[PDB]
Amino acid sequence: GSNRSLIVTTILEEPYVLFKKSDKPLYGNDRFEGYCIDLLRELSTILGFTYEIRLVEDGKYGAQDDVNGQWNGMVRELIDHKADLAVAPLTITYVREKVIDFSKPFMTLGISILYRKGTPIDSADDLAKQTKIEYGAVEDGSTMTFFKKSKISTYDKMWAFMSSRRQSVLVKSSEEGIQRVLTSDYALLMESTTIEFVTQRNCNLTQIGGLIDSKGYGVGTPMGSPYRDKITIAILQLQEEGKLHMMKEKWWRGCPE
Ligand SMILES: C[C@H](C[C@H](N)C(=O)[O-])C(=O)O
Repeated sequence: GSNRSLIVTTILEEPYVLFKKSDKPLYGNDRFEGYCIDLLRELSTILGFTYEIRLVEDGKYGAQDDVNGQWNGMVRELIDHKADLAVAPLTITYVREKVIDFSKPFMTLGISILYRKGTPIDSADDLAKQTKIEYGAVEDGSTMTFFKKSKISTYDKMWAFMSSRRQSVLVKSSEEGIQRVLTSDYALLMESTTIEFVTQRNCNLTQIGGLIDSKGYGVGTPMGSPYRDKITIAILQLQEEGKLHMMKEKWWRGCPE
């Protein structure tokens, strides 16, 4: 028979992946749009594959359980060969590299702070030393894991805060985190890429301070997948010819800065 379609896991996160609005019902792959959907399209034509997009069943990016070491999210879907690729804003980190493979990065970012304007707050240190303004991150994503494992004094203190208040400050999605910033005294620890999108849509919101780390998003594959190196080559081509730059400008398109 013919070559089977690759199963591609991904996750809803604007402007990387969203449900396309339309007047008539959309089915299958047609339901989705965004930067990572355009990226997937390019990879499919460059490499020559067909695909089926499936949103990660548990709704998570992926983190490790303390007791049994098991992963969840898109990372686990790859480990168990439930997906061939993860094409998503999936952060490349060493602990993830121990269990899945990544392409070279298609976008760079660092953690920063999303908050409201008109406060004196200027850095993570300003949050860490107090408990009136709450703060948190998306549960079972790389930002949460960054704080959970960091030995940096400020970040360790911030994790102590988040851990004891997990149910109230760790959030199910970035969208929910943004809602917390709009509806309570709350600052979200969010990746800088995503903050740039959010603050250009909502002129009430701003980034606080700079980037506290530096890393990239990559396409994930199960360990040993032959697709990983081929996808790296494709990403480099897309980068060199200006396509990734154009794609970012398209999806990131107020507000004064
Ligand atoms: C939402 C985001 C997910 C993050 N890009 C990851 O790959 O786990 C975060 O943790 O801030």
